[PDB]
Amino acid sequence: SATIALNKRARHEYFIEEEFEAGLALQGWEVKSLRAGKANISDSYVLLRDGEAFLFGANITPMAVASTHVVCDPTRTRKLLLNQRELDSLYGRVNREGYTVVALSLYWKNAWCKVKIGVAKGKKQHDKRSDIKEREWQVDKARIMKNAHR
Amino acid sequence: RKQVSDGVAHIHASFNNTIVTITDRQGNALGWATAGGSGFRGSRKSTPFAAQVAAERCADAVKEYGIKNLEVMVKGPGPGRESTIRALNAAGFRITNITDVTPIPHNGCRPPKKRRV
Amino acid sequence: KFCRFTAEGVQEIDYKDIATLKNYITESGKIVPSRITGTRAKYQRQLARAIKRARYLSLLPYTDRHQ
Amino acid sequence: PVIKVRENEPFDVALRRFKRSCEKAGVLAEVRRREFYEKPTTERKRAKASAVKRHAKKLARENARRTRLY
Amino acid sequence: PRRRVIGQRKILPDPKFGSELLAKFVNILMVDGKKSTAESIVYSALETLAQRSGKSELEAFEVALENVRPTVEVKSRRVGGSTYQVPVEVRPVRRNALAMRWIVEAARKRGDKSMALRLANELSDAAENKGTAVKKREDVHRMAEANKAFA
RNA sequence: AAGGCGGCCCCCUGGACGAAGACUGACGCUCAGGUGCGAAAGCGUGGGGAGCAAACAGGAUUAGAUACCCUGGUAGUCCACGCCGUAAACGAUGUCGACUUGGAGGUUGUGCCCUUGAGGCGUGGCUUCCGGAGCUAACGCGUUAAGUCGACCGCCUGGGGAGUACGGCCGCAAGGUUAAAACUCAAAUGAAUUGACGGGGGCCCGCACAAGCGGUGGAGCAUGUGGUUUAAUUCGAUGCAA
Ligand SMILES: [Mg+2]
Ligand SMILES: [Mg+2]
Ligand SMILES: [Mg+2]
Ligand SMILES: [Mg+2]
Ligand SMILES: [Mg+2]
Ligand SMILES: [Mg+2]
Ligand SMILES: [Mg+2]
Repeated sequence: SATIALNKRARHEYFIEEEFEAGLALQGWEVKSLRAGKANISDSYVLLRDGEAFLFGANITPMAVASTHVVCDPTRTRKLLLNQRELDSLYGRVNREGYTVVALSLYWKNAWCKVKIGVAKGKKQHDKRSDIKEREWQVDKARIMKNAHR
Repeated sequence: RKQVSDGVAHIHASFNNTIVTITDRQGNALGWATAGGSGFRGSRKSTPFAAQVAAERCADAVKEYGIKNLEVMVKGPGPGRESTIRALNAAGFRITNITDVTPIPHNGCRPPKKRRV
Repeated sequence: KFCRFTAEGVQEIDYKDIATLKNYITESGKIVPSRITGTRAKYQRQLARAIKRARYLSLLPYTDRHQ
Repeated sequence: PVIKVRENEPFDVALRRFKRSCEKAGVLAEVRRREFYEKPTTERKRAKASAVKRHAKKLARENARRTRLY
Repeated sequence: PRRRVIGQRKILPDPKFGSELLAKFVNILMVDGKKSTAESIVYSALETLAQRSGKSELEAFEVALENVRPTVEVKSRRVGGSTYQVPVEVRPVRRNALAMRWIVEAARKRGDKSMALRLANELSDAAENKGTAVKKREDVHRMAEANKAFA
């Protein structure tokens, strides 16, 4: 419905623990491009400086140059609007060993863009094997049980 | 309607569903019931309990005819091959003949390919 | 058991015999295998042909159900 | 098979007789192999694999009567 | 135990009158090592029931137990996380034990002035197949016999 | 012969094996070049097409699935006449002759003895499993040898390049056949052993489950833990095994 460019690869590439429905803060010519304008949310992650967890990786194509005064930067760091009450998770459980929180998807909420955030961590190519093995094994167990019980 | 003294009950069972139907003596259906309509959906209707439920629903659906002497014809390798028969017996219907006529192709049409699950 | 054909010296088997041939067909119209009959491979291949001849000439039904 | 039940016969024994007749006819066991197409190559492989085991069992039966008391 | 298969242990002969059934009833009714007050309560209740039913105490207890005696245990032998239970017949000893455990559990369930009065009132109902024991037996038997296709 | 052949009947016909014979008389084996046959798939023409089923569409799984799961579905698989001579066309073991311990069978024929029952002793062809000597790097072969020899043909000379390009022939085409060179490396391999691993299997054990009986997450409080604050909230312990 109101869904926009989403990053479903990061869901398989990470272990999503908790999610944040926090909003995004962006300048002109970009929110219009969210409707149509080729926004891409690849390589998305938070870049906490002090309390400024900007989303760094996103390429939103500028569709016009009619205002040829401001310099266009598709790789701009977008600000994020999150409650200070729930921002404690981000200044907390991020820098342990490898914890990250990445942008899973971006959609519309009554003419305002909301980017879904999620706390996760890497898999080192050995957790992926275990996940695939378990996903296949549950299916195989169900199939063999059904075949045996006819 | 017109009551019939004798009846034949066909039980077509399969790996996924079971159907039981009633005829008088020639192949004219009177009442039928299926495990899908017996309040079961998906593979949950493949259990012999679902077959028994379908058989008792079919027996209830043919109360208006009052069949006394029944002959059962089973068809298909389904779990209900005994559950349907015992449900029909327990529903007050007397069984006179039991037969298992199952289509066995004498190396006829080629069956589909092996599924590589 | 033993091959009754060899025991009695029956050289050939004819489809026209039914009373002493019904013993080699099951109630479903299937041929009783050699491992159950106790018959030699020389006479099993002649019993099968005789049973097929009888089935063709409606002397022994192919199965219990036909129509 | 016709399993017409006569009088003075319980439904339990009638159904058991019908089930025994079906078992001896082997109609239920034939669908598990007629439900799909077996290639002649696979069928011959299965036949030899079954023949090999079928006399290997008898070979072991006749070979285990020499030693290994218990 | 996988390999160690033990028998059944022996209990005291209940020297009040002498009955293994009574001893088992006492040692299952007692809790927190209060066998003395448990015996007092059960014996008062049984003595009241004797006059209330007109028969002997032991005979009235035995017939009341038999009238609410169950037959099937619904166990959980499922192959895994999937729900697949199974009803089975009960051996006579476990049958009697389960019946008297249900009796003493209904005694705690129904409240009154004292546990002796609760036991007497519930035995006076199990005598003519009333109370909680027979209801629980029926409620277990209906779901144990409605599932017959599952072996 | 190989490829490969399975209801029944009719017609033509090839090949194979046996008791007792008669007969020509080395007429015998192999065979480059050549000839013929030759799984399926494929191509052309004329037919047919029930089921199955490349390509193709849709549905489902997946981060992605142009695939494995499902519903359809054309060529093709069915017939006649034509083209290729391609397979793990394998027994990865070329054709023919002689010799070499044994056992347990299947199939087929014949001889003899009292055949009262597939009673008993022999004797040829094919085929199956163990197994001695011997052979082999070992797996394994083992009278149907991979044991010892005799006659002949074909093939091999490090792994890639490459069974590739060119060249000649064949074929309507797809391609087949004959068959290199330049350049790189010091490896490429097979039989077996020990560990390890498997979404391989089997067996066994422990309040490990089941069965029971009591508890912890619900509520004061207690020290202990992580985080926060603070001048410090004194050090380490950080899954069972803090
Ligand atoms: Mg073809
Ligand atoms: Mg398909
Ligand atoms: Mg698809
Ligand atoms: Mg070769
Ligand atoms: Mg030659
Ligand atoms: Mg050998
Ligand atoms: Mg070439």
